[PDB]
Amino acid sequence: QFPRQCATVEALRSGMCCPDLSPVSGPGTDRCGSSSGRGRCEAVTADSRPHSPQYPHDGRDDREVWPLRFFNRTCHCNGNFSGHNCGTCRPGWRGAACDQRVLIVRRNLLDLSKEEKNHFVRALDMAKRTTHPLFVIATRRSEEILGPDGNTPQFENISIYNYFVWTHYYSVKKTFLGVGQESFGEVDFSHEGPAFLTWHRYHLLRLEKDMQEMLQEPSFSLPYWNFATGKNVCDICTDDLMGSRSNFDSTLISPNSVFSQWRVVCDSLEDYDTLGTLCNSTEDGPIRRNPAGNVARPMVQRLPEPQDVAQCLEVGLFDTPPFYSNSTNSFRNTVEGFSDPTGKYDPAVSSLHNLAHLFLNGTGGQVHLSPNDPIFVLLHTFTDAVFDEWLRRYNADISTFPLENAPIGHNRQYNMVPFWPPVTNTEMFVTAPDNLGYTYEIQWPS
Ligand SMILES: *[C@@H]1O[C@H](CO)[C@@H](O[C@@H]2O[C@H](CO)[C@@H](O[C@H]3O[C@H](CO[C@H]4O[C@H](CO)[C@@H](O)[C@H](O)[C@@H]4O)[C@@H](O)[C@H](O[C@H]4O[C@H](CO)[C@@H](O)[C@H](O)[C@@H]4O)[C@@H]3O)[C@H](O)[C@H]2NC(C)=O)[C@H](O)[C@H]1NC(C)=O
Ligand SMILES: *[C@@H]1O[C@H](CO[C@@H]2O[C@@H](C)[C@@H](O)[C@@H](O)[C@@H]2O)[C@@H](O[C@@H]2O[C@H](CO)[C@@H](O)[C@H](O)[C@H]2NC(C)=O)[C@H](O)[C@H]1NC(C)=O
Ligand SMILES: *[C@@H]1O[C@H](CO)[C@@H](O[C@@H]2O[C@H](CO)[C@@H](O)[C@H](O)[C@H]2NC(C)=O)[C@H](O)[C@H]1NC(C)=O
Ligand SMILES: *[C@@H]1O[C@H](CO)[C@@H](O[C@@H]2O[C@H](CO)[C@@H](O)[C@H](O)[C@H]2NC(C)=O)[C@H](O)[C@H]1NC(C)=O
Ligand SMILES: *[C@@H]1O[C@H](CO)[C@@H](O)[C@H](O)[C@H]1NC(C)=O
Ligand SMILES: O=c1cc(CO)occ1O
Ligand SMILES: [Zn+2]
Repeated sequence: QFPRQCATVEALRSGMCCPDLSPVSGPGTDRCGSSSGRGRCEAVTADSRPHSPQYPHDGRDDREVWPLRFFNRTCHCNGNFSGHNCGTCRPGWRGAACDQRVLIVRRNLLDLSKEEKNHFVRALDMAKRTTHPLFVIATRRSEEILGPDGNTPQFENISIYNYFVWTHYYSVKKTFLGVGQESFGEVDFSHEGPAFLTWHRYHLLRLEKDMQEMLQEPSFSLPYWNFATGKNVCDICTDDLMGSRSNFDSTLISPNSVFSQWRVVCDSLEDYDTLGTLCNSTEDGPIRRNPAGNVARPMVQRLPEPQDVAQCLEVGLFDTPPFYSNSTNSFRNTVEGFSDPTGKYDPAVSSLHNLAHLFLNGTGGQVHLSPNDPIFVLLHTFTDAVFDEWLRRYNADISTFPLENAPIGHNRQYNMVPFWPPVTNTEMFVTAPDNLGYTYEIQWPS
């Protein structure tokens, strides 16, 4: 979403988000660290290429041509500075000059020490309770964003973790068209298309970046969850990590885990999609989780088996036409889990990433809420581990990532919605260690 600095009446009608870094000649003096050699407020490049015929409503919703319905110039940082005001570094660099390289390691959560496990859990929990220093979320569309008075912007403060949740909600939210008009849903800016892996890779990056600063711990790393063991049960649903089932309500988490205290954001879509609002920062319900508890749907009562991961890494084309959730022989679609581990599609298969989400039979299984269950974070580091391995074996062959006629949101150089500063899918399409400053301690089947 947007820097608080740009969440103003001033900045919203400038069409400009170029906040100051260190201004010692007053406001306006250091927009993008430009006094130093660091960045320069210039106009945003958006992808303009056409999307799939699937999306009818070009011109009705703020996510299109991101971020151009909000901002027309952003900071473009020079070299390896990064950030909204070019104040930090691009992934894989630190130091005052962004000249010292770094490489953190994401390990399996069950290999972590006793204290490491506790500190991760306590870190997630602190991220849930701590107000994001930088981003605030819009609670209304841009049409209503400056308030009734046309002068009180309708943005709320949001916690670090809940921001993570919000950005996911806002990329899947239905397009609202008008009251009484039933909103449009064949629309997904982060799933069922090639951007699924890059959207969720940046998603993790930003949360990791955020938790790193929160903790004052530059080398904190998001551990992963190996869910491709095929077990009957959730081997990370224990009070020492993520919480086991509550003995008083088998659909809630143990009162002996902090996550039993967590309360969700964005669990009122019938409000959002009938009045044209957005998920705001107010929490309500607790997390629901019921691993393997889906009596009605036996094909989602067991996690994927180790060779499934082995096979979906045999699919050598990243994606295939129509670049949608019914793509065949498409690596993205089969890891995302609409194809079976071989590559073949069937309206009935739910494997890998998808089945992991469905297996929890609860909050983590529901698209608009699923980051509320922090298992999400580990589910996806692992999915990002499969992705990062695929790019190692196929030397990052981006040729099959389409540049046009993907579902909207999914063209190769679309800015991933609603990440800020704008970042195109292709900048996440790289081998993470040499480029994004992280790697996975992991060993693959065969
Ligand atoms: C992966 O998923 C895709 C979508 O989920 C699948 O694509 C879908 O295929 C079907 C049929 O092949 C398409 O359905 C309609 O297609 C035509 C064209 O409609 C378009 O033009 C119309 C006028 O020009 C407009 O009114 C629409 O806005 C639309 O853009 C329709 O005429 C068909 O109507 C026929 O079918 C109904 C019943 O289905 C009959 O009762 C009617 O009388 C009529 O004869 C279909 O409604 C669908 O459009 C298409 N997907 C998209 C995104 O448009 C895709 O096939 C799948 N991949 C596979 C299966 O491999
Ligand atoms: C660059 O942006 C400015 C700001 O316009 C705002 O940008 C978006 C957030 C969008 O929601 C607009 O409605 C905002 O007002 C553009 O300048 C305005 O252009 C409109 C016509 O489109 C005009 O009525 C206003 O008077 C203009 N106001 C100012 C201060 O210039 C500008 O045209 C954009 N340049 C582009 C898109 O190339
Ligand atoms: C934040 O979001 C919640 C959920 O939509 C809003 O609360 C609901 O408001 C509608 C009408 O405003 C009521 O009918 C519901 O009963 C409310 N539900 C809950 C759980 O609160 C709330 O209005 C939003 N906040 C702001 C400032 O708009
Ligand atoms: C979790 O699984 C249960 C079933 O185990 C789901 O509840 C069932 O939903 C189906 C389809 O909506 C109904 O036909 C059944 O009658 C329901 N059965 C029971 C026992 O509730 C529930 O919707 C699932 N929830 C999630 C988030 O996956
Ligand atoms: C958010 O909280 C800050 C304190 O960090 C407060 O100063 C500010 O008024 C709030 N801003 C918004 C946009 O809600
Ligand atoms: O991506 C997701 C997929 C499913 C089920 O397919 O639930 C929640 C999600 O976030
Ligand atoms: Zn998702």
